[PDB]
Amino acid sequence: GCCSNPRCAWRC
Repeated sequence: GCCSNPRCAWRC
């Protein structure tokens, strides 16, 4: 996904 990467905390 993207929250699966710590650069995407804000939204997934």
